[PDB]
Amino acid sequence: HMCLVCSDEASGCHYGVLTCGSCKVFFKRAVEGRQHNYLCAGRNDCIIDKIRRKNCPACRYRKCLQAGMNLE
Amino acid sequence: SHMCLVCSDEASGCHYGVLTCGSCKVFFKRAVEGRQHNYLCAGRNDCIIDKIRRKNCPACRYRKCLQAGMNLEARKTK
DNA sequence: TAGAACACCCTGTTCT
DNA sequence: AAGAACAGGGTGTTCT
Ligand SMILES: [Zn+2]
Ligand SMILES: [Zn+2]
Ligand SMILES: [Zn+2]
Ligand SMILES: [Zn+2]
Repeated sequence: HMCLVCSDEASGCHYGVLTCGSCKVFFKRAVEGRQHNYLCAGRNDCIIDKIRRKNCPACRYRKCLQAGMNLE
Repeated sequence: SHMCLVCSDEASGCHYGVLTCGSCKVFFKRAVEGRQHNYLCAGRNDCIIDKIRRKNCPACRYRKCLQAGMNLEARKTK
């Protein structure tokens, strides 16, 4: 019942991982564009939780990958 | 000189009392009008706020606006 | 479940 | 200088 990426409430397995809906669509958008232009403003370790996941796409997106998320 | 004191992009004038670029000018007005907006840093409250990163952390960008002295009444303060 | 799309929000520029 | 508002993007939900 918990997103592996942002620890929000998960809506099932998306792209191989238990994630919420916001993290599902975020991951899709990133891998298809787009992630090449992401740059963390901290230290590549931002907190990704429900309230702060919007802040750093670079860390969000790295969390996605590390959690296993994958297209096929 | 000619650089924004909040983000270091090219400053365009002295806005709300401080040399800043246009994007920080309207960021700051939008932050202090209405609110609470609210902004939280996902880092350690010391994010790098520059042209390429200032969108990532409105919390640190707003703190840098305040720390530089921005204030609405800077005009009517003569 | 994967993807479309809408509504809403944030940003930075123009303002004929 | 200050402020409105347009255009462009991002987010997250609903819908299919
Ligand atoms: Zn999530
Ligand atoms: Zn980060
Ligand atoms: Zn600036
Ligand atoms: Zn920050």
